[PDB]
Amino acid sequence: GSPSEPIINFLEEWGMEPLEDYDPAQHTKSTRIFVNGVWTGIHRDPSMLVSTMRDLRRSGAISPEVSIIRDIREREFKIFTDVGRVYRPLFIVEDDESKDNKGELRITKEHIRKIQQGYDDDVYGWSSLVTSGVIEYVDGEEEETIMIAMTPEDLQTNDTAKRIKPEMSTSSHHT
Amino acid sequence: DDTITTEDCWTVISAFFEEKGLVSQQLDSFDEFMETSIQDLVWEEPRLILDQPAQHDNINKRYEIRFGKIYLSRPTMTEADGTTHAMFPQEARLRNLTYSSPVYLDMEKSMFTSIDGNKVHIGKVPIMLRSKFCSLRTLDEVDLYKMKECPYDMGGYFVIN
Amino acid sequence: QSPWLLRLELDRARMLDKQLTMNQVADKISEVFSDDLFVMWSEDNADKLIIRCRVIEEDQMLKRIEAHMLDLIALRGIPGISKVYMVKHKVSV
Amino acid sequence: IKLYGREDKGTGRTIKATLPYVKQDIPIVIVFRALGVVPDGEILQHICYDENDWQMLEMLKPCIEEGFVIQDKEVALDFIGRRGSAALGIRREKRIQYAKDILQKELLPHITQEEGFETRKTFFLGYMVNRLLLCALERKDQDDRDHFGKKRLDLAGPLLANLFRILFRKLTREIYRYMQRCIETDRDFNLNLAVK
Amino acid sequence: DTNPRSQLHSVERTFDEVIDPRNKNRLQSLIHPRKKIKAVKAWHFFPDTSTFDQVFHSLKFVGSASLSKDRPLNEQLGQVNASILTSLFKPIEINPHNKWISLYAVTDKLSAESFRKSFNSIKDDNIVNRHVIYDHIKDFDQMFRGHKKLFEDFAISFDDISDRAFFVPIVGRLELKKKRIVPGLVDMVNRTNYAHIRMDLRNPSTQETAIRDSRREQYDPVNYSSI
Amino acid sequence: IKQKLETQFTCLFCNHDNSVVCTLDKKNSIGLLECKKCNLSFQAPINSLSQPIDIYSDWIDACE
Amino acid sequence: HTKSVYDNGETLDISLPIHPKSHIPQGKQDRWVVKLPDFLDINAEPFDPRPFEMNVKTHEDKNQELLDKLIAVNTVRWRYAKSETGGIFKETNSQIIQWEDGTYSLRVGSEIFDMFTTNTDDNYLVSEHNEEGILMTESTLSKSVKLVPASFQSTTHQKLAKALSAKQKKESYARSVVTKEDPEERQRRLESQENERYRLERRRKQAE
Amino acid sequence: SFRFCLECNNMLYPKEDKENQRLLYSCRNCDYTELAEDPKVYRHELITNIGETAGIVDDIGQDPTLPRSDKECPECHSRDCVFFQSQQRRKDTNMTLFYVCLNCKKTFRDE
Amino acid sequence: TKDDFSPESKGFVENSYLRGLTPQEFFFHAMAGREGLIDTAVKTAETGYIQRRLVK
Ligand SMILES: [Zn+2]
Ligand SMILES: [Zn+2]
Ligand SMILES: [Zn+2]
Repeated sequence: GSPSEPIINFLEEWGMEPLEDYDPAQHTKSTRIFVNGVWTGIHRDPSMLVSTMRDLRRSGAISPEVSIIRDIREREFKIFTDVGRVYRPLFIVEDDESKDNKGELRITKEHIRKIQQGYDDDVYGWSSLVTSGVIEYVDGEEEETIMIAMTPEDLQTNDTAKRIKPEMSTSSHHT
Repeated sequence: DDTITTEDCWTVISAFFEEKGLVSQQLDSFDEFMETSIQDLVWEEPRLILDQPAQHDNINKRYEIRFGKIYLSRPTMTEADGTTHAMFPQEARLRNLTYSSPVYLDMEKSMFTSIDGNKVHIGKVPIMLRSKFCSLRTLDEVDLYKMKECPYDMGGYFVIN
Repeated sequence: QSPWLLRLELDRARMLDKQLTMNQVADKISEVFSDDLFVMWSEDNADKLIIRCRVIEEDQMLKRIEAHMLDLIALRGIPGISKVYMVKHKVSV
Repeated sequence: IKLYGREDKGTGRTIKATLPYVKQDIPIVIVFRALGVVPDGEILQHICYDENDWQMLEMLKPCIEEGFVIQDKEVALDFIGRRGSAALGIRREKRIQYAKDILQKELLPHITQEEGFETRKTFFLGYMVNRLLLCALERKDQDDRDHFGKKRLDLAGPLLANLFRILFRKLTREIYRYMQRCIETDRDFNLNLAVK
Repeated sequence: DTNPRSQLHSVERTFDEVIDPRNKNRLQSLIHPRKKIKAVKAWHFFPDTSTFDQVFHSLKFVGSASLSKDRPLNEQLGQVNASILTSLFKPIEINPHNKWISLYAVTDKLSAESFRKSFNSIKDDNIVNRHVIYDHIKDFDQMFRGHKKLFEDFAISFDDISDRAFFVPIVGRLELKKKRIVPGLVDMVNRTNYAHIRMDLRNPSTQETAIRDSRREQYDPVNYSSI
Repeated sequence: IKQKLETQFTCLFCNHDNSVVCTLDKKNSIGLLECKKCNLSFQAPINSLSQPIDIYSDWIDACE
Repeated sequence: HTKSVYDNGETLDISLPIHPKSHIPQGKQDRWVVKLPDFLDINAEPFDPRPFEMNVKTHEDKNQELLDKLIAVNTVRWRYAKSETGGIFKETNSQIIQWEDGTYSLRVGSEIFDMFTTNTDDNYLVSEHNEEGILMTESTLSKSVKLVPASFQSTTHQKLAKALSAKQKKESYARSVVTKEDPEERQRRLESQENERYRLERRRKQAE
Repeated sequence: SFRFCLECNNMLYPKEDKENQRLLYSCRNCDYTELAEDPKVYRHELITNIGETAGIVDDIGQDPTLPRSDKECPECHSRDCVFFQSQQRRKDTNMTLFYVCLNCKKTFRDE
Repeated sequence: TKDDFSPESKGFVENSYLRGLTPQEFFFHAMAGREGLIDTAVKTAETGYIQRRLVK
């Protein structure tokens, strides 16, 4: 459980407009913004907002167990700080197109060496990995909007005893 | 950089289990409860009010009491002879006691009148073992052995009777 | 009569699939409704198969008549038999 | 928010809304007017978000026809107040005040609790009716009850919090009863005796 | 940087680094941190001295009360119209339960244009007696929301010749919705408002001017303090 | 069609309880309250959504 | 044909006093309403360095002090600047920057905040005349403007993120204490005293 | 589509003049009456195809869970596209695909 | 990915027990086994009631 007041402050800081200033005829393309199931406002550039919220959560500014969900099909953007949500951790793949590291894990051998040592080269544990943006938590509701590789070998594109992996040929490319 | 092997993934998982353990959810929930939830529940309805428009010279008297801070202590055991001493879970297991701690609440009384207070013991709350309010949280490996507690025991439970 | 008009567009493909004639539907409507409703029907060769109707505040009355017509006009078949399948049976004779 | 009427049965497909401390269901237009938005066009503005969708407008038409009898905010609140399960014989102004209370509080409490903040409640009501229509018009599947992201787990914390809330309310009632009994004797109680 | 001297030094550093809007080279030197786009034009940000004495409220119409939606009303008042820009609002409250707003406007285009031109050109001490008659149009139901902080909202007006931007405080927000008058209360309705209101333009009295200057003395004491 | 229902309302003239009967006719849009002891009759118009509580509240408003 | 309700023709001869304006809008009576963010404050008062230095407040809570420092350094201010010719001029620390795309940005010092403009219809600004109980319109509010930080690397955004992250980290309401005796001792001793005085009162009442 | 009253914002019900023989939209809450342009009072679709392609958004190309094809765009002839099936979820719904280009963002079929 | 009707996406296990299942196949196989256990433990009571009524 986490308080929702900083979330509302961040949303209002980044261009969210309240309900009293909302006209459904004018806003035929805006995204409804929900916080803990409460419709609090609207926004017209949801991509920048979700990128900013996710970057803030990955940096430790927002608590790691806060849910950030973007429903593109329904034009909704939901945030949950409720208590009782079951989550699990996952590695983060660098999805920025403008970056050179696109399609590769953010965690490197430097992180593994720091974890083995136990301290940073100017305590380094699991929380240090979580607040460095190489690992993050996702719950069941946020899992519906992400694309997960099963193994790190899956990130890069005739024996009778070895098991056979899915081809996944329906898509020309996978991000 | 260099690629990430399966052994690196197991190193990361070892870091996870070194930080969290296997019963972290129970202890974290109980610590949240004891730290904030009791105070918030007390402050939900912080004011009892009694009024009496006495006419027996009309004097409208309001009597009201406020609830203040919550004070907690480490669990204690009170014997029949009247003495008290710190309790540990092994003694509670052996003597069929309850591992619980007293809760104190500040009550402030005011006497409002218009013509026209210290710590009170409110009960004992059972303590979850190896939590922030348990006696075994601090004890190191040697005193844990001296207290007849198993170092492999993880906590996350209560001792009632 | 009334100025209100009621025309309904029927799917040509499913009407031909069921092997039905527009005159048959017209006679069914005429029988169930006597002379209370005047009925006209476009011929077979029409680009869109249509059949109009005219009554002889009545907009809601026409709406109820249209709903009743859509609901319980039975063209042909045994009531209760929703679907029929053809099956082959191997019999020893 | 129930949607009465079966397909091709029951004449109109009216939408009635169940309200707390109200004995019988209420059409959506009447409660919408009671919140303080009378014109039917603005009710449709709140509910629907794309005017070209004639099917949802057609499905809302029976509700508009049923609610046309009420045309003012105050009569709508009074109609709320008659069925509010309160003591029989309450006066009209007190009925309207009771409706205002049961409308401000206990109607979507998670949104807000203060006065003059019912715009968000009207927008949320429009959202709920929109979701109901979207599911009713076969545009979306019904919600998965067994979806695990819609579930929550209560650990030791919340369970002990609920239990402690009940027990503390009992203790407070005992303190109240003892105080009422003691004020008869008119003594400067130590207050360490009321608490059990 | 918790030192008060450090905070003061930061304040003077921010004050000294203001770019002159006429300095085109320094304006082009400034670059957007993210967009990487050069600057074109600049304006100074200043408060307004002559308007702090008055009280400003942001007035908005909610729902069907939109003037554009009401086509016959818009056609009657003109398809920016000076009648809209010179309209009058008269809040009258019979009781706490019943409340509404009275709207008045100038039907004639010439009279409204003359009044607007006279009002927007007040820079001297000579005002012509423009006896303008305002006609009632419609009434709306009102609600008011107050701002906890003084400068919660502020409207910005520009001035290209001086390269400045003047902002004014907003005290509260007023929302209006269309009100259907009950047929059983038209008798009392006819006794509340008026069919016409005449506005006379006169020079402000010396005492009222002194009171307004005393009110403005909180903001600007160099040019308005009494001696 | 007139509908006669026994109600648990209280008459304000005789003070006897459980002696109030509501008679509403939806065809003519009228509603009649009769006291089984006082024999008084109260008439008020009714709508399509009318219920006996509506006529009872109308009688209460008329009485005061 | 909705007939006009009011036809009495009664008229009030009310005259309003109006003051000259320091500035007049040109070409359009348009103004932009701007919501005030939490990290930005307006100080209409002239900047006085000595009272500003003498009124700096220090709190134990680091988050509150950091928020006060950020809002103080980011506050829009103005002061009198003595010209080299002997005259006095108004000087401000805030500017408006327009980029090539046509967007506008509010600049205070080195900080730049972007503006997002949303068109609003039937929104006007009025002036309240409480002494006469009427509202006089001023101009039209065509656009609503929201202020957004330019980038992550801006110091204001980093300070806000730090303050909001560390604000919710501090949470400790219950205070520990040490029990030296039985907590039920007070209850039983006061029950004994109450029973004793009950017996004494009963004896006195039987003796009265 | 149905129109609303221009003076009190209620629904404009159709009405017929006996003497004039004209279709007029009239508000029952006032005396306002406006002349109808078309005689199409009501239309009911027993079998409908609306909502099949109406469920389209302009940001659907940013969804990472959608499959990506190399079908040719009819407008700008791009080499990347994102496809999906029908948004309508009845039992009779077809399994045809709707392709969305990553430049013009229009919805087109393969037939 | 969304709208995938391939055999591996909807629960076809192409490996043998000797070869070893992949995690997706493992989860789908566990779903099927759970179905089997629920079906047995639910139909037992209905069968017992039918048998009792037949005997009586
Ligand atoms: Zn009687
Ligand atoms: Zn109308
Ligand atoms: Zn294209």
